[PDB]
Amino acid sequence: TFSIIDVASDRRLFNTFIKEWKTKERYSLALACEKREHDSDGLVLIGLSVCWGARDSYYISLQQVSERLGQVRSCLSRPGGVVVTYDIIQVYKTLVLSCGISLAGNCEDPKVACWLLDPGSEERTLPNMVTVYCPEELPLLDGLGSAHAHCPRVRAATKSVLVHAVMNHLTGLLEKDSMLDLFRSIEMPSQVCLALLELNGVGFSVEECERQKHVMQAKLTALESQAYNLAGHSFSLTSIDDIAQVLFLELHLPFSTTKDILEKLRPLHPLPGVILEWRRITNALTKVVFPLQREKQYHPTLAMDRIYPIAQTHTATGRVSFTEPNIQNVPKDFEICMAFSVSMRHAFVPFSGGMILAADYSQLELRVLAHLSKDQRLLQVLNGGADVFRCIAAEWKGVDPETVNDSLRQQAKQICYGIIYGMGAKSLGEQMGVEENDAACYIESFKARYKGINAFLKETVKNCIKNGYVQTLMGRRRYLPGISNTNTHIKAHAERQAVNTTVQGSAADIVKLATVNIQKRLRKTYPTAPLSHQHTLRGAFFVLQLHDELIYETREEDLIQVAQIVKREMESAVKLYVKLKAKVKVGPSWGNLQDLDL
DNA sequence: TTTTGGCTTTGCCA
Ligand SMILES: Nc1ncnc2c1ncn2[C@H]1CC[C@@H](COP(=O)(O)OP(=O)(O)OP(=O)(O)O)O1
Ligand SMILES: [Mg+2]
Repeated sequence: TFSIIDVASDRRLFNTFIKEWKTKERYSLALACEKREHDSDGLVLIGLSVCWGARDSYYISLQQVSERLGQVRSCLSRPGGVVVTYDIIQVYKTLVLSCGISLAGNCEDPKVACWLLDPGSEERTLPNMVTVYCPEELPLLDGLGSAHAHCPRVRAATKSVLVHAVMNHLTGLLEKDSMLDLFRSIEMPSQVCLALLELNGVGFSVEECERQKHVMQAKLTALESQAYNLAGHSFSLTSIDDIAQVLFLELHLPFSTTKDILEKLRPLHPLPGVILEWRRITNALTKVVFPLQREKQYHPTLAMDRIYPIAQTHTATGRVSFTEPNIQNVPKDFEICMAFSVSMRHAFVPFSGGMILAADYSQLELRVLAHLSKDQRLLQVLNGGADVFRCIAAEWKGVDPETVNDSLRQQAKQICYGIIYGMGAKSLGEQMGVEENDAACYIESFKARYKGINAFLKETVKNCIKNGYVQTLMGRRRYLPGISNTNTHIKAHAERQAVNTTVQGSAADIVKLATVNIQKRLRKTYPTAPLSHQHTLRGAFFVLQLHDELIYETREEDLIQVAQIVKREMESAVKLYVKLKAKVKVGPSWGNLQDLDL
């Protein structure tokens, strides 16, 4: 009983369609687009299709317009008024870039619901959903175009009807899992915030990147000249096999030539040191500067180059990642003798007259573990301002806690997180530099010093065995069917994944809730500012996320007002038995952030 | 096959 009604055919018909559209609590939306590239509301975007149920879809044609566009803008922007769209980020971005309509209100997406049902599953397309969840609409799939031809109006109407049908079985599957309130309050606003982040982009100064690239090229020239001096012949260094032959075959001994093995050989003859330096710098050149120099787009209104990341937001533990040129993977500051500090994060500058504001959670997963495990000792350590990764390193090495190097603190952090996430005695011995027996004794002392952590690990494994899944703080469930396998290795891996999911998913939920709260409070504080840089410079813009940090671009007169809001919201996102401490750093660029005491 | 998450196996960010 599939029917299409062209409401944009009569003035009275359009008026009445608007009248009973504004009164609907839930509706599904789809867009019709032609074959174009980056949009127009009369050339690329053909129109919209709206469905309320019963296989009846209403199609609005934006072709040959101001009156109908205004009515559609009034209906879509704060009409319940829940709008259900497939790929909410794509739909939001397309609407904003084509007709300047921002989806204000409650949004829903069957992709997010399907991910909530099983985070470890594969990202299924809309027809793949119809075959599984709602197979009664299988005949309607004939009409969602093909590989060659597709009618935008018919495809849009069919997509709207299918999406409405799917988010009527998905909303019932999510109610029995108690994830419905979580879906409508945390995940969907997080998707809207990620869409705003993608629209904003992050500034990127080519002038700084050019200087950095010149420095790395000069360093490669110097390193190749030095290495050829040690060998006397001109051999290629990018091929691992080239190092494998001749080099380290008779000169040295352990061919699995990686970073870890040659690090132990670094105190010896400095040939491995040169190779490690060359490999690090070459990897940086290949994977950071070159990919980032081609994906930049010149924003004319801001008169600057920006990078627009693409959020992935379909992960096992709820962590939010990006696509191919991942800005989150940019290496931090390192040193080159040449000394020169290669700050690759210094190339990400804000607009003309702003500062980068990054707020970071202090030991977020440690505090989540303290709250979950009710461990008194670690909880009382994380309420007095003493750095856990510094005191642990001081006790392990014997030095004073205030005289601990940053490199030593990172090692203590790695050791602590590994032992929490089930790192074996052999791995701890190989990493911390002691024998296996001493590493096992250290693990035993760690578990007998924090009585709550061991009990939490055991109880989490037992509950994963009992229920077959692990539930985070907000209620997100990850299914691990390998927790009852007869294979010891797979069972241990499932146990480690259970603990890691239980902690990391809770941390990610806290981060997402903090992001949503910050966006709401910023909108409340600055109601006359653009939502993003593609809408029309008061407030902040949320240009990046580092799975624990929230980087914002804000003006000179708004730095303090935005920092206070961000810190307060990060602290008050959730109430736990531990204190959520977040530190705010403001600077002229991402790589030049200085702590902002406040 | 014995910290894990993301991207690409090994190294960089979480
Ligand atoms: N090796 C590891 N294994 C497991 N989880 C890890 C990890 N390294 C980091 N994480 C997780 C845990 C936390 C999350 C943030 O990563 P940060 O390195 O920034 O740790 P943070 O506690 O914030 O250290 P601080 O900022 O006080 O120096 O990444
Ligand atoms: Mg942190």
